[PDB]
Parts: sequence; structure tokens; C-alpha cells
Amino acid sequence: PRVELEIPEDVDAEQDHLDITVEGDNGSVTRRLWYPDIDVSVDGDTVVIESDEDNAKTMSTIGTFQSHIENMFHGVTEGWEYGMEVFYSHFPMQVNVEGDEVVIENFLGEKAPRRTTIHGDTDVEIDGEELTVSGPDIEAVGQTAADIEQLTRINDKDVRVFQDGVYITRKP
Amino acid sequence: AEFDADVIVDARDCIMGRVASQVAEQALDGETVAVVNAERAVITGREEQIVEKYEKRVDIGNDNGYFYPKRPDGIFKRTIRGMLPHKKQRGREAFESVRVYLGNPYDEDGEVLDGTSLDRLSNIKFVTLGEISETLGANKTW
Amino acid sequence: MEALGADVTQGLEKGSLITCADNTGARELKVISVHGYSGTKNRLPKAGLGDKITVSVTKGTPEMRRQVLEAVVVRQRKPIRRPDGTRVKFEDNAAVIVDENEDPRGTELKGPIAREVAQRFGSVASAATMIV
Amino acid sequence: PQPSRPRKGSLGFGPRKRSTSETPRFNSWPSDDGQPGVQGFAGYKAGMTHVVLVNDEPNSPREGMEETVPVTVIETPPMRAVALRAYEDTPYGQRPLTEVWTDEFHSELDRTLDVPEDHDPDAAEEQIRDAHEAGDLGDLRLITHTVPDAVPSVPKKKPDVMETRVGGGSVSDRLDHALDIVEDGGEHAMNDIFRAGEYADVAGVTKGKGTQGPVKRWGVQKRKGKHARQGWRRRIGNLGPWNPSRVRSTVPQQGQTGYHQRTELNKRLIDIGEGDEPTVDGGFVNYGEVDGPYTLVKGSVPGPDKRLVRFRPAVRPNDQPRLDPEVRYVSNESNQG
Amino acid sequence: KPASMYRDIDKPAYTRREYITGIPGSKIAQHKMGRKQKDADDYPVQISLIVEETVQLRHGSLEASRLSANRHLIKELGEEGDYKMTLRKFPHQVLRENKDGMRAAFGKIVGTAARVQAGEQLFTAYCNVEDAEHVKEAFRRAYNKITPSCRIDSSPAGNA
RNA sequence: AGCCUGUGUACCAGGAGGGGAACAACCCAGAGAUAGGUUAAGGUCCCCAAGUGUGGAUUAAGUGUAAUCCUCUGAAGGUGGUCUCGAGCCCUAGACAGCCGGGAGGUGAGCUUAGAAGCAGCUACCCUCUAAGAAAAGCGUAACAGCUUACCGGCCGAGGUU
RNA sequence: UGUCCCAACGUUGGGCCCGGUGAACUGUACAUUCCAGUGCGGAGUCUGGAGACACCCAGGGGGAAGCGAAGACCCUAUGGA
RNA sequence: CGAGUGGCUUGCUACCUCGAUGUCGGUUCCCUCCAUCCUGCCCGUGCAGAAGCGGGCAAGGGUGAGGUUGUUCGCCUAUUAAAGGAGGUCGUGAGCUGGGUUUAGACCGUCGUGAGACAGGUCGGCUGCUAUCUACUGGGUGUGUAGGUGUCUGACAAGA
RNA sequence: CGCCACACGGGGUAAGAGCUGAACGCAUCUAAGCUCGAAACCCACUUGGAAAAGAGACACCGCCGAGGUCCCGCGUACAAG
Ligand SMILES: [Cl-]
Ligand SMILES: [Cl-]
Ligand SMILES: [Cl-]
Ligand SMILES: [Cl-]
Ligand SMILES: [Cl-]
Ligand SMILES: [Cl-]
Ligand SMILES: [Cl-]
Ligand SMILES: [K+]
Ligand SMILES: [Mg+2]
Ligand SMILES: [Mg+2]
Ligand SMILES: [Mg+2]
Ligand SMILES: [Mg+2]
Ligand SMILES: [Mg+2]
Ligand SMILES: [Mg+2]
Ligand SMILES: [Mg+2]
Ligand SMILES: [Mg+2]
Ligand SMILES: [Mg+2]
Ligand SMILES: [Mg+2]
Ligand SMILES: [Mg+2]
Ligand SMILES: [Mg+2]
Ligand SMILES: [Mg+2]
Ligand SMILES: [Mg+2]
Ligand SMILES: [Mg+2]
Ligand SMILES: [Mg+2]
Ligand SMILES: [Mg+2]
Ligand SMILES: [Mg+2]
Ligand SMILES: [Mg+2]
Ligand SMILES: [Mg+2]
Ligand SMILES: [Mg+2]
Ligand SMILES: [Mg+2]
Ligand SMILES: [Mg+2]
Ligand code: NA
Ligand code: NA
Ligand code: NA
Ligand code: NA
Ligand code: NA
Ligand code: NA
Ligand code: NA
Ligand code: NA
Ligand code: NA
Ligand code: NA
Ligand code: NA
Ligand code: NA
Ligand code: NA
Ligand code: NA
Ligand code: NA
Ligand code: NA
Ligand code: NA
Ligand SMILES: [Sr+2]
Ligand SMILES: [Sr+2]
Ligand SMILES: [Sr+2]
Ligand SMILES: [Sr+2]
Ligand SMILES: [Sr+2]
Ligand SMILES: [Sr+2]
Ligand SMILES: [Sr+2]
Ligand SMILES: [Sr+2]
Ligand SMILES: [Sr+2]
Ligand SMILES: [Sr+2]
Ligand SMILES: [Sr+2]
Ligand SMILES: [Sr+2]
Ligand SMILES: [Sr+2]
Ligand SMILES: [Sr+2]
Ligand SMILES: [Sr+2]
Ligand SMILES: [Sr+2]
Ligand SMILES: [Sr+2]
Ligand SMILES: [Sr+2]
Ligand SMILES: [Sr+2]
Ligand SMILES: [Sr+2]
Ligand SMILES: [Sr+2]
Ligand SMILES: [Sr+2]
Ligand SMILES: [Sr+2]
Ligand SMILES: [Sr+2]
Ligand SMILES: [Sr+2]
Ligand SMILES: [Sr+2]
Repeated sequence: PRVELEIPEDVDAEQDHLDITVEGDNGSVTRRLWYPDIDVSVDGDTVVIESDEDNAKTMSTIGTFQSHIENMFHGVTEGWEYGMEVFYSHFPMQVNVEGDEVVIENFLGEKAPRRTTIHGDTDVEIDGEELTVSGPDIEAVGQTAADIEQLTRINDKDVRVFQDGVYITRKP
Repeated sequence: AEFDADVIVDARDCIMGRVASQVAEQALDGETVAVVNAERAVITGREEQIVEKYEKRVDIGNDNGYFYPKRPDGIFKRTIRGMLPHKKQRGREAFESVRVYLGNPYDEDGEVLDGTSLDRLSNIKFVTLGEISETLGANKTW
Repeated sequence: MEALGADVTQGLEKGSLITCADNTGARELKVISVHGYSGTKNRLPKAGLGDKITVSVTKGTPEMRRQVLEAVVVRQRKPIRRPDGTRVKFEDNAAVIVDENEDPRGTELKGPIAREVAQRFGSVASAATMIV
Repeated sequence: PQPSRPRKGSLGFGPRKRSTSETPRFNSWPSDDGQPGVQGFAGYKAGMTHVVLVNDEPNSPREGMEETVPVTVIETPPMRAVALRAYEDTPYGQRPLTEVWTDEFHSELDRTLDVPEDHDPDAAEEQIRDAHEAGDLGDLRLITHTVPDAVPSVPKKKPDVMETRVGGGSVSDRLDHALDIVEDGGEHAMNDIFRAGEYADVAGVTKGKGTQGPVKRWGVQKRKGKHARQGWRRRIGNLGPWNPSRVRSTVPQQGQTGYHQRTELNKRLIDIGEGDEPTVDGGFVNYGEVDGPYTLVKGSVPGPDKRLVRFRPAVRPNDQPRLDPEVRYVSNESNQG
Repeated sequence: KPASMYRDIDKPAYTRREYITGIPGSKIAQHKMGRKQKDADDYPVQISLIVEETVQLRHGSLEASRLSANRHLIKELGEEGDYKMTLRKFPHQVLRENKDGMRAAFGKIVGTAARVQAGEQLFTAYCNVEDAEHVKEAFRRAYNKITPSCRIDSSPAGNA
């Protein structure tokens, strides 16, 4: 099978070996697309994903390589953004960005601060009870958002009663 | 400390057991062989089950002893020993005229033996001797 | 528990017979167990100054005899070491019956108590005449 | 029901054989942080006494109060960092590359080594710096020796020699730092390395006890009750099951006990001084009198009096440092009595 | 007692009541179920449960499977649903048990079983094209209580 | 049961040599000495004589690389893991899925009930506008509200479904 | 009351080294073994691996289904008392 | 009702051993298994919390002291994070014990005309050996690598 | 029976919580990829270790003499050694 992806005019796609780099006005993203007998290449103004194999496993990855590439196109231009709201009942939760990680304090009244490191060149901006996670690499951005929500996970008590935490509000 | 090898084999991206088999065959024929870039030699399959096997060999033992190597250096050298009658004179002689190295201490480059090559573009389920050694706890001196 | 404030060489074991330093009606106590303790194979469980122990009343009034109660060791013959190095030892081994809250069951303590003990069980202390 | 019970003795300090070097040999060194600096020193054990200190622990209910603390007195006169050895990184680990020696040697270093008469410190240095340029340089260490002569209580004059790593800032800077020490004459002291109140790891060869049985050597029980009168008093039950048909090396047996190297972690240095303040009346038993550079280590130290003990900045301290503890009293009462 | 003890055909046929006494009664309550007054031809669908291996099925197993199957058909079609199912086999083989070592070992009589050759129909149902799936479920529950694997074969039924 | 007890036969016993890791009776084989040659069983990546043989396919589990067997396990049950073959039906008059838009009036059906208005129960389940739109399939409400399904239209474009 | 918790230190005689004296038990052979397997199913000796430079001193006894005694149990004998 | 795994219980068989492989229980000492009792990390709950209950990963460590009884087992007591189970010739008598079982003495009940008998009860009742080989704990002498001193490396190995 | 000392922190995982993500336009923690996550695994720490047969490295001294043995006085050592 063969699939061709016309690259956007705002974007430039370069690739050497199994790595592919995509750049736009919003930044750049490099990925490794490695799978048995699936060739990914930049043919002029289009990216080509092809293979002589056509079994269920090969077709699966081909479809995966595509979305990853289209996602890179999107991220280098429009960019990726996830929205998050910080909710707390009794204890005021302090959420702040420090260095390359967001720190949460007073979660459920805890003395020790909870924290997580931000992935990639991802940017995290907080305004009141709202957080916006954004960047070109959907992987890094997507994980960072998830990590923040996970960072307030509770296993010990009934979640229905204790709901304090930062939740993904808008998914791009 | 200098090893006049008649043959210098490059194990990079080569199937360990297939190279080992030919190096043994040649050592028995009287050739002095030096296997180079051992840390880059390869072994196929699920990294998880491959490692479970080598970890078991590391955990085996008792007073008599079952000293199993952890470095790509010795793993490979042992792989070759299991293909040589190392307890017989001719076998020990062959085994002792074979050596394995991390990286390549020679100026000349080794040759790639036919049939032992692995194409990374066509395979994803394989592991590297170096990766195995690191998992086993070896000191990545290479 | 709260640091005792001294080093103790347990001078008692399960089965040891000791004096009941109070006016509960119990005269002699037998050590059955030591609160929070867990020993090792063949080792007889040991107790010393400051430990809370389960006891059975060996000698005393009919009503008290044979009752299984909690107590606190207040004195022992085997020495203990204080922060300044000095060792301290008493004339006998004694304990005071105490309740679920660690308050002395009796109304008066008999004989001296170790400062270290008094500090750990204040209510027991707030009943002592002498505190050495 | 056959109650459980941990085994007798640790399997981590064997084989329980006689040590090869009476001089202890560290198998680890502190991490590189502060300015370059030698990561160890040495001295000779003298004896013990006690001191009274003002509690330092800011988390202690007794902070600021008198506290009696046992102390082992170690005579720590100046040592000579006589050479600079460089290690290069190779496929088979670290290997000595070369050494930079000096000219001024203590008058009796010739009781142990064949002191250099013809040496070239620059070719060596050159080779070293070239190795650094190439990026094949492994850690840097100093060949060090003690000056037994400065210690009257110790009969020997033959210096004890040990290698001590130099850690610190950047390699270029500590390499320069190393060369400085060496070239001078190598003379350095306990001060230059440790400060009272810091934690050190002490290493030494324990007191020898020759052959001892399982009870003493491994802490196994003696036979009990009636079992102690039949002909067996201090022998273990058995050497193993029917199968495996062999005696495992893990069963407690007789043999050499003592005279083994041991590295005791986190020993607090109570005080580093010089003079005879810690000395004891009548003299330390089987040692002599102290009057010179000394170090007071909190607690016990492996080895008999006179044995060579080695210090190193603790590699795994549990607590933060509380420098220069206040010593209000140092016992000088006779140790006989 | 485990079926492993009697599921194979490793003994002579033992069925002669004239020479065997004390034979326990069968646990099978009914062989013909559903509306047994109506004919089988009066149905558009005919589905049988076929045994894939030759075996012996003790009456306690025939009862459990039949019960656990008709029960479902009753629960899904009612105590009078327009269907009918037949257990076409009867436990003729008498089973023993040697319950003294191997001396005079001939066993005492303990039960009965039906011999079924692979490929045969143990059960057969007749339903309307509507309840065709309710019967397939009844059989699924039936073959779970007998030794061998089974094929749920659909005889008259070209409405798929 | 590597059990007990029959029957027929070949084998061990009393049968070498070759193979089967080893291994009385499993395979080849019945054998004077010595010599050359060709095969048998079984094998041909190395250990160890002979292929890293050819055409093709499947497997990703190190499954497997184990004729027979006390010796080699692997079952009932389950699997949108993957490959191959077949049948029915739908589709460029645009299928399947997704997304967007519409989902409307008589009329909160009648009964029951203080009330029940798709959605407690009982019964009925009809017709207008129209490209569609139930006397309502699933939540939801104290009952409404509200959220969706059916149903129609659009965007999209090639197989889809059983 | 050291039977025990829980062991310690000490005493005398041995043990250890030296001079002299100087046996016995036991010995199919070979024998540096270990892990698995196999085998008359409980192998230092067979198979596959692993380990293994030779010799000597002291030791406590895991194994040699250790040595000692043609099993006192059980059965058998057209045995004995 | 159906399908299995183990080889901890019991039974079956009579393949090994009668020119002997010393019983049970305990003790001492060592290694192991996981079908996990505690401890670590998880999932569900008829999960508010606290705590229960059920389930998953996981064998690093721990799992103790006592009363009857020879007991194994089990019952009981106070402690405990918990006081799990099992294999190693039902590990362990050329290690210990000798309470039970199982010689010769004796009594009771029952059986027998009797001698005598009875997984019925009861009191008493013997435990040999100087280690040849192997195994291991420690200690030496030589040879090999191939003039001496001093300092190291670190393949491997042990640990809870 | 007394006294002293005996980690924190990394790395990779299990169960599990998730991210991106297709086969199957959607969905999906999984098929490729990734973020986390156990007293458990590896490292950290301690102890042994040139007989590691690839039998090792460095510095200096020496080959008419460096070093060593016997001898003598002794123990921080020790059953002989
Ligand atoms: Cl080993
Ligand atoms: Cl060989
Ligand atoms: Cl692959
Ligand atoms: Cl207790
Ligand atoms: Cl004992
Ligand atoms: Cl013939
Ligand atoms: Cl494999
Ligand atoms: K016998
Ligand atoms: Mg006990
Ligand atoms: Mg004194
Ligand atoms: Mg005094
Ligand atoms: Mg015969
Ligand atoms: Mg031929
Ligand atoms: Mg060949
Ligand atoms: Mg397998
Ligand atoms: Mg006989
Ligand atoms: Mg008899
Ligand atoms: Mg007669
Ligand atoms: Mg027989
Ligand atoms: Mg014997
Ligand atoms: Mg499990
Ligand atoms: Mg709870
Ligand atoms: Mg364990
Ligand atoms: Mg036994
Ligand atoms: Mg024995
Ligand atoms: Mg005996
Ligand atoms: Mg004996
Ligand atoms: Mg008795
Ligand atoms: Mg008589
Ligand atoms: Mg009898
Ligand atoms: Mg008796
Ligand atoms: Na492979
Ligand atoms: Na090993
Ligand atoms: Na004796
Ligand atoms: Na035995
Ligand atoms: Na024949
Ligand atoms: Na053969
Ligand atoms: Na396999
Ligand atoms: Na005594
Ligand atoms: Na022995
Ligand atoms: Na089974
Ligand atoms: Na565990
Ligand atoms: Na008991
Ligand atoms: Na036995
Ligand atoms: Na025993
Ligand atoms: Na005995
Ligand atoms: Na015994
Ligand atoms: Na981790
Ligand atoms: Sr070949
Ligand atoms: Sr046992
Ligand atoms: Sr040293
Ligand atoms: Sr080391
Ligand atoms: Sr005795
Ligand atoms: Sr054995
Ligand atoms: Sr039969
Ligand atoms: Sr079935
Ligand atoms: Sr081939
Ligand atoms: Sr092919
Ligand atoms: Sr067998
Ligand atoms: Sr089979
Ligand atoms: Sr199956
Ligand atoms: Sr062999
Ligand atoms: Sr002996
Ligand atoms: Sr015999
Ligand atoms: Sr498991
Ligand atoms: Sr738990
Ligand atoms: Sr038993
Ligand atoms: Sr019982
Ligand atoms: Sr009895
Ligand atoms: Sr009797
Ligand atoms: Sr007796
Ligand atoms: Sr030689
Ligand atoms: Sr996962
Ligand atoms: Sr050497």
C-alpha cells in the first residue's frame, strides 16, 4: 500500500533515516517512525508512507503513521491546546508553574507539595481556576495535561465525595 | 595485547548465534578470529523473554559454581564456547585462537559474514548485546 | 511510643513476679505480656522501666486476685542509663495498675517512681509522692 | 511447628578469612561536589575515653543539654601525598596510566619503597593532560603514606602506604589541585580534609581472635539442657539435610574470626586537635601517651590500639552536619581501675 | 465422583437387568419437553446439539444439562412456550465402583450412563424462527455440563 | 498404575553392529576374518559426517526445534491475534461509520389519578405538514424541563455488513 | 538455682607442635566434583552441561542408600526347639 | 454438573532394598516452593470517614512466647504488623533426645479349657565406630603466568 | 546484660492508572510508539577477588648486586605454617 500526504504550505518536512522533522511558525517536531517494511519519505511537497506488505498489522501502523504526521502538521501551525479547570471543595489548592514543572500545594490539605515535570517545549499557562496546556508536539502536550490531572489522583478514599483536582476540560 | 587475527568479523547488526556458528567452524579449521563490535551484535525475539533467560543464567549457581558472563564481551565468547568441544585439545586450541572485543581495537575494519546480517528496516523484535548487558547490571564500559 | 529519655536493660520477663506499687488491692503481680513487644525464637519476652504490660494478680484481695489487668513498670533492680552516663537502679521491681486510658486504677502510689516513667504517663506521675 | 528464625550471622562479610593488607583499602569514594580535595586521611588508634557534649540535634528534646559521649582517640599526625596517579578509561575498566612523583621524601619511606632517584614529573604530567584532552581520563588519586615516627606509642617507623582519591570541582581544576599538593612535599593534615562535627566512614582491620567456633564466630546457640551434657556443648545440630548430599558454604562452621577489613559508616568527628588534652592518666593501656595531632571519633572504631585506621568523608550520611560540637569535658581519668 | 472415572468406553456393554440387581434409579426427569402434544414437523426450525467425541454420559449429567437447557427455554419462552425439545438418549450402561485391596475387586453397582458416539445428536429442539436464538443459548448452557465438545447444528433453518 | 490376569504374534531373556542425548525388548539390522564400495534407520548451522539447499506459505508464541514413551502433558471453556476459502444482503440513484442541520402540529393520546404530559399501570397506537419525525427505544423529573434513538437532509467518497 | 532467657570468663587434663614408641578397623577397580536427566524407579563412574592447577595442616561430620552383624520384624521350608 | 493441576492426606501396586538404607514427635542447622498470613504497590465494594469484605502484582524480610498432651494435629491464654502453609529419605540418631511406638519382667479389662492373645490400658526396660574418599569452613606449601618493592584494576562472587 | 554504626537517591518493570494511536473514518492504555508505577529486579553500599590461561595495570629500584633468607629482640598476629 501507498499513502501520500500533501504537506501544508505553512510547513516544511525533512527526514533522514527513520526520523522525520516537521517545522512551522509554531515550532518543530521530530519523530521516529520505525516499523518492519514501512517506508516513510518526503517526495517533493508530499510525505509518502508505503510498504509492499498489506496484512492487518502493516495496515494498522500505516494508518498510525499517517495521523502522527498529520498531527505534526497541525501542531507546527495551528498548535495543540488542552484546557483544564482546577476544582477544590474545602482546601484551597495552589497551582503554579515553577521551572519546567507545575507544582500543586495544599491539595486536600497536604503539607507536602505535589509536582510533575512538563514534557517537551510544552507551555503551561494558568489564569485563576483555568489552565491551558499547549504546544506543537501533541504527544508532549497531551501527556503534560494528563500528568497534571493524574497528579491529583486519589485511591485511598471515595472519589464521589473527594473530587478535588485539576481536570482536562477541553481536548483538542 | 596484539592478536594477529587471520579474520576480523564485524558483529554489528549481525545475528549472534549465526556468527558464532561460523566463527567456531573457522576456528576449528585453524583460523585465528577476532570478533569486533560485540556490544552491537544482535539477538531476535521479545526483549522481555530473551532477558528472562539470561537473567536466569545469572541467578543459577551454587558452591561448585555457574559463572555466567554479563558483558557483551563474554556473553558472545561463551556463545562460541558452547559450539566448541572446549574440553578437548583441538577444541580448546580453537577456542583460544578466538577473541571478542567491545568496539574495534583494530585499524582495519571487520568483514560482515554472509547470512549473519539483520536488516533493521525489516525487524523490530530484536535486542542488542549491549542492551542485555545493561539490563544484567554490567558496567557500560563500552 | 514517646522516647523514654534513658536507656533501659529490661530486668523482667513473662512470668516475673513483681510488686504492685499502689492501693488497688493487688499486692503481687505476674507479667504475662509486654505491650508492643515481639521477640525472637526461644526468647522469653522481656519488660523494663517504662513499658506497659499485661498482668495477672497473684497476691491481693479476693476481688483483685486472678484478674488480668494492664500496668506500667515504675521501678526495676536492673540499672538504666541516663543521658549524662549515670546508671540508676531501684530496691525492687514494681508496677502500677492502669486502665484503658493509662490512668492509675488506684488512688495512691507507693514508693518512688522514675522521672522517665512519670514523663511518659503523666497521670501516673500526677499520683506519685517521690520521683527519682 | 518449627518456628521461623533468621539465620546465624551475615553472609555479606565473607569469606571470613584473614585480611590480605593490614592497611584498610576503601572500595568506594565520596561524590564530587565542593572545591577539589583529598577524599580521606589516616591515623593510629590509641584508645577510648569519654567526653561531655552540648546536644546539637535541633530535633532533640534535649537540645542544649549536657550529654556524655564515648570517644575513641586516634592519633592523626600529618601525612605525605607523595605522588599523583592517573587512571584512564578502557573497555575493561579503569587502569593506572602514570604517576607524578616528587623529590622530598620522608627520611624513612625507604623502609617500604624503592624511592625514585631518577623521575620525570613533566613527561608524566604531559601524558596525563593529553589523556584529559583525549577524554580518556578516569578519576585522579594520590599515593599517600603515614609518618609512624611522629607517633611514639607506635613502634613502627616503616610508613604505611595507601592510595586516596581526589574529588572536587572540574577535573582540570582538581588535577591542578592534585599536582599542587604532591609537588610541595605532599604534607597535608587532618584539618585540610575534615572539620569537627562532620561524618566520616572509618575503615580498619578488626582485632584478630585466631580460630573460634560457630557459637562465637557465627552466634549459633550452644546445646541446651540435657543436650549439653551428652558430649556436645558447642557444636551445631547438623551440616545439612540428607540431600543435597554436600555441606553448603552457608552452614556455620569454625574458622578464622577477626582480623578482617571492615568499613564503619557515619562516625561523627567530635574534635580535631593537637596536644595532650585527650590523653589519659597512667597512659592509654597497652598504648602510651598522646601529645600531638589527634582526632576524637564518636563511639567505636575497628581494630586494636596501634592499628592503622582510615578516614573518608561519609558516602551515605543519614543526617546533616552540625559543625564544631561544644565539648565541656574530656575525661582524663586513668583507664586502669 | 469425577466423570473421568466413567466417561470413556473402556469396558464391555453392561446392560442386562436379568443378571444385574440394585441398579440406582435415573435422575432424568423428562426426555420430551415443551409442547409434547404437537408434532415436530409443525416447526420451521430444528436445531440439535451434536457430540464431537464418543463418550459415556452419566444420568446425573444428562439431567443437569437437560435441566439447565429446558430451564432457559422456559425462562425465555414461558412455561408453555411454542417449542419442544427432546433428549433422545437413555442411560443403559450400568456403572460399578470398587469401594480389601484388589482382591475380589468386581465393583458394586453405583449408577448408569448413556453411550454417545461422536457425531450423534444428544438433544434436538423445534422452535419458531423467532426463538431460534433462545434455543442456541439453551444448548450453549447444556454442552457446558457434559464431557465432550459439541456442535450446535441447525437442521431445517434457512432463515439467516 | 512402570497394576493384576488371559490370548495371538514378534522381540528381550540368550541378539552384536547402526540410530534413538543416556536408555533389555522403539527404528534400521540378524553377525566368520580382513579389505574396497553403496545404502538402511536416522540425519546435513556449530558441538559432530553431510545444505546456513530450492520453489512457496504460515507462525511472533522462543509457540516450536519432543515418532513411540512411567519418560514427550496439556483439558472443558474462551479468543475482532493473524492468514486462507465460501454464502447472503447493502452500495457512486453515494452504502458503513463519523460530523453538521432537522427531529415538527392535533396533543399534556384515552383511561387511571389530586397529578402523570413517550417513558407507574391499563387500552388504543390513529392523521396533518413533509425531505423526515414513535399514541415514543434509552436516561432523566415530584410531575414538567432537559439529553439523546429512531426517522430525513448535508458534508465526505468506496467498499460495507451479516 | 545458669534447666532456660543468653551466654561469658576462668581452672585441671587432653587437643596442637617436637623426641621416642607404635597398633587396629577398612580396601573389586577407578576416583577433583556439582546441577539435571537416565537407569532394576534412591548414580563420584551412564548422558548433557557446569565447574575443576597439584600437594599439605586443623575442623565439625552432608554424602559414599559409610563401617560393624548371611534382618531378631514379615513370609516361605511336607525346618528345629 | 462439567474440565483440570498438585503429589501436602489416604488408599492401591509389589518395581528397588531382607549378607539390615535404625520408628514417631521434638531439637539443632542449612537451602528451597507459593496455592501470600504480615509488610510494599494496586482494583472493586452493599467504598462518607474509620474500618471491614472480596480481588490483582509480589517470595526482599518477617511469621514470635506460653497451659494440657510423647504427640503430629488440635484446643486454650496473653502479646503481635502477622503470629501462612508446604518440599528437602514424611531434610536432619557415623548431631542430640528417648516421652510414644516396637523384645525379654509385671499388672488390669476382654478373649481362650489351656499354653497364650488383644494399632486396648498400665509401671520398668541398652542408643557401638580412632573419617579412607568426597563435600564444605578456615590455614599453609609448590608449580604456572615469567629480578625486586610498593600501589591498584575488577572479570566474577556473597549479602537482608 | 554495656556502647557505637547499618541511606537517600537513581534506572527498568509487574498488577494498575493513563497519553498518542490505527487496524475498524468513530472508539480504544496496545497492535508500532510513549508517560508513570511495588518491601520485589538492576545500580547505589559492604565483603572476597591476578590461576580472569585474553593468567592483568602503573611507578620506581635492580641485574654485582635491588631485594631476600638464616640469625637476634618482640607482638597490632598466631593450633603447625
Ligand atoms: Cl555460582
Ligand atoms: Cl568438550
Ligand atoms: Cl519484527
Ligand atoms: Cl507474650
Ligand atoms: Cl540443643
Ligand atoms: Cl539369526
Ligand atoms: Cl530461547
Ligand atoms: K529389607
Ligand atoms: Mg523453643
Ligand atoms: Mg579499665
Ligand atoms: Mg573506673
Ligand atoms: Mg536368562
Ligand atoms: Mg551414502
Ligand atoms: Mg562438519
Ligand atoms: Mg516450551
Ligand atoms: Mg538370610
Ligand atoms: Mg517372631
Ligand atoms: Mg516342633
Ligand atoms: Mg518385589
Ligand atoms: Mg547407615
Ligand atoms: Mg501468585
Ligand atoms: Mg476504607
Ligand atoms: Mg527467600
Ligand atoms: Mg524424616
Ligand atoms: Mg543422619
Ligand atoms: Mg545412633
Ligand atoms: Mg560417632
Ligand atoms: Mg512412661
Ligand atoms: Mg513370663
Ligand atoms: Mg500388638
Ligand atoms: Mg512406657
Ligand atoms: Na534467537
Ligand atoms: Na550464574
Ligand atoms: Na559422648
Ligand atoms: Na540419616
Ligand atoms: Na531372537
Ligand atoms: Na549411542
Ligand atoms: Na522452547
Ligand atoms: Na555454668
Ligand atoms: Na561425613
Ligand atoms: Na493431577
Ligand atoms: Na515474601
Ligand atoms: Na501446646
Ligand atoms: Na530414611
Ligand atoms: Na528428628
Ligand atoms: Na542414637
Ligand atoms: Na529422632
Ligand atoms: Na523504580
Ligand atoms: Sr559449515
Ligand atoms: Sr524440619
Ligand atoms: Sr588503600
Ligand atoms: Sr571492590
Ligand atoms: Sr547420651
Ligand atoms: Sr544424593
Ligand atoms: Sr478396561
Ligand atoms: Sr464440554
Ligand atoms: Sr537454509
Ligand atoms: Sr522458504
Ligand atoms: Sr521414571
Ligand atoms: Sr503423548
Ligand atoms: Sr481448548
Ligand atoms: Sr561426564
Ligand atoms: Sr575429627
Ligand atoms: Sr545391602
Ligand atoms: Sr507466581
Ligand atoms: Sr497487605
Ligand atoms: Sr507425620
Ligand atoms: Sr488430637
Ligand atoms: Sr499412645
Ligand atoms: Sr498393649
Ligand atoms: Sr520408655
Ligand atoms: Sr602445564
Ligand atoms: Sr501497562
Ligand atoms: Sr598473575
